[PDB]
Amino acid sequence: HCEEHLDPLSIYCEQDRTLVCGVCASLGSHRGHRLLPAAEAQARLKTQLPQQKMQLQEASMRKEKTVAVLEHQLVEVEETVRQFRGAVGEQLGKMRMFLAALESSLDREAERVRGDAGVALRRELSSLNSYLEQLRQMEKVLEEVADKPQTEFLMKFSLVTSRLQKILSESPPPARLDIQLPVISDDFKFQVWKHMFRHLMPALEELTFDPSSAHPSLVVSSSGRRVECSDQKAPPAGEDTRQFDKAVAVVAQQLLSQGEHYWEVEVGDKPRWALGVMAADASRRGRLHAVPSQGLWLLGLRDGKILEAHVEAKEPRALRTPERPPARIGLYLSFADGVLAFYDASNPDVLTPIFSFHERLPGPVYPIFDVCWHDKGKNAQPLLLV
Amino acid sequence: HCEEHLDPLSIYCEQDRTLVCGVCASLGSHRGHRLLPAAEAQARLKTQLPQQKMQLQEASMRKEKTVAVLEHQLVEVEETVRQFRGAVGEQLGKMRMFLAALESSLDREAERVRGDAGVALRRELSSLNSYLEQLRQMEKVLEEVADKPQTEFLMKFSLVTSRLQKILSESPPPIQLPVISDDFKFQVWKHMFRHLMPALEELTFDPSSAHPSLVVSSSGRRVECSDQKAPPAGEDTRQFDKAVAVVAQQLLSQGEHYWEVEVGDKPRWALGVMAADASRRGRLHAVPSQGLWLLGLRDGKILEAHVEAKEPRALRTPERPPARIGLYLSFADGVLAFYDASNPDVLTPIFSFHERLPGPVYPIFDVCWHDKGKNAQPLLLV
Ligand SMILES: [Zn+2]
Ligand SMILES: [Zn+2]
Ligand SMILES: [Zn+2]
Ligand SMILES: [Zn+2]
Ligand SMILES: [Zn+2]
Repeated sequence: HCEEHLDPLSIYCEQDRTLVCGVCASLGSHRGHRLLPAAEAQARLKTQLPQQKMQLQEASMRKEKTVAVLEHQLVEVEETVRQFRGAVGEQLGKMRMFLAALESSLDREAERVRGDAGVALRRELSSLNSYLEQLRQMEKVLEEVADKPQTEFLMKFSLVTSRLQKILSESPPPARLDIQLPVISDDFKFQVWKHMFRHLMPALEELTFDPSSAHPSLVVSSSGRRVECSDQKAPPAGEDTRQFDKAVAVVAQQLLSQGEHYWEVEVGDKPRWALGVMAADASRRGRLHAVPSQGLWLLGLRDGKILEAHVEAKEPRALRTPERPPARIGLYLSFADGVLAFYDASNPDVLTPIFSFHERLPGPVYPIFDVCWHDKGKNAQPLLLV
Repeated sequence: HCEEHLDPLSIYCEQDRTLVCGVCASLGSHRGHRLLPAAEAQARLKTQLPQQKMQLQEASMRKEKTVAVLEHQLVEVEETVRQFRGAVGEQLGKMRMFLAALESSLDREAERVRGDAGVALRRELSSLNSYLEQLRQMEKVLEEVADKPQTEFLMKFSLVTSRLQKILSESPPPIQLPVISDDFKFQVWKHMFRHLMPALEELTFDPSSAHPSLVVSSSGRRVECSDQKAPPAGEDTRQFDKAVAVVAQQLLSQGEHYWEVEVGDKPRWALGVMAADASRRGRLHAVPSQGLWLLGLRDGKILEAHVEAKEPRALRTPERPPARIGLYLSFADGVLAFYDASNPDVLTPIFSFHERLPGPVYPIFDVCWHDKGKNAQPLLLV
């Protein structure tokens, strides 16, 4: 039963793992190998069965886990696609709503203009028709008087002449048309675009000044929305980390952590001030270095006209100063993009860029406002939360 | 017939303008006034009738003409309101069309990404399912072999082991959707500014007016200065002779227009508008008082506006030299604006004239000197 020697298979070669006969084991294929008979070789081979079963179970577990992960990824892909579609739809419907609102406002303005113009034209028509009726009556009276007897003519002619002179001196005023219809020019699209930039911003963040953190020389009135520096020399402050001691400034009660936020601060005619954000974990006392490495993103105006951005450098970076110092500053903060942008909000229709931070913000931060020293009275202008 | 003296009325008082009798004129009401007879007074009073009639006719004519004009305006009020509504609708429908197109494009991109990701993940799932099917078949083969006769066991165990080792050693080796952030609105806005412009005005260079040293190819949309010596030009006032430049065949007169010129890697060039009545030959002074509104780039990086002054006004030079310049011209507001059209997504402002332009003007392009060959880059109308 050797298939080559007609001898029954009775010897198992360990290193070849094949049944052979006695001739093959004595001389030939497996004469110098490690050879055993059935029993012990079979035992040694079945000893390896638990290892194979454990490896197979491990491989099956790994493959099933990978399949489950891929199915979870397919589900998350579907959810992500739906979320992206909905988010794009909402963000574009914002601008669509703005454009529809502008069109509606212009349409109601046109309705009012039509009504007023019609009323005014009807008034002028009534006035001129009454005046022309008076003219017609006077002309017919004159024509009838001109064909009267001598005495009646010479008695009524002067009365008729006086009446005619009176009605000719009582001419109706001109009463200019005044067609108050807003005419559109070619720049209408650009103006709408520049206003749409303002409508793109989020709602005005309702902030209130925190007196428990403000400098002792500052005072907060107008329901916590008007902070101003006092002209009194203040004693040194306490050992509180969250209260300013040398730099006269104040942070808001609200801490921003996530999303986008926008807020406007009115400085008016204040010659020296600063606005921005401060890290919540950074100490607020002592001499402060307005650098992002110390948790301070600030834009300042000094000497009444010099506008500086407090970027990470030895000295603040000078910026292109406008004709007049901006009277209202808008601040936009985006955590998802880590951007703090300062805009000139003096024009209610258009916001113009001042400076923007593009550095990765750790967060969360506090809105901080540095109302500087009153400087013997010429810096008593307050800071107002719009 | 005095009604007070029974004497007929025959004396007219000039300062009282009333007929009286002789008694009234001799003693009483009108004894010291200026008095005339009755018939002469009637003649003198009827002399004044034509003046009164003419004044009445003039006043009536004036008032009736004003009434007719006001009636026409009353009729036309509705037309004026309709015109304003339609103009506003068109100006806003521009942005509405842009937003609809952008939303459709984003939706198609998202659908394509979703389809590709689903196909790839299903392919990987099918591959792993086939691998697990192979594992199951091998496991069942092993379980069936483990209960075989002793000879069959000793002759198939090692083949099964080798196959299992092979299939275990040959295991298979194994987010790209753009999510929108808060700056998505601002990016859409900055892209919308470009679509706010009207259609690209199809202009073609005029060879009959260009300098003889220039050559116009690509169906009249690519003008370039050749490095070959050209013959002198003719004595035509509308053809450039010293300043190597070219104007377009089309003259803009009314409305708003926008056109883009590709300069590419050209170091020195100029673009703008020229008055149709200003002479084009000889040394030219690029000043608005002479019908020339030009923006130039020299030395590869210096950007200058040719405003009315002794020297051109230097402008903030960008990081890189602009590769495409867009020109917008509006007659209703008299504005010529130059924008950097290098980025197809966003246009950045360069300079804009806000002076009232008389018009009409020609789009003029100054492709500067060849400069011994290093200025042979062409100018292409996009
Ligand atoms: Zn044998
Ligand atoms: Zn052997
Ligand atoms: Zn608005
Ligand atoms: Zn009398
Ligand atoms: Zn008298």
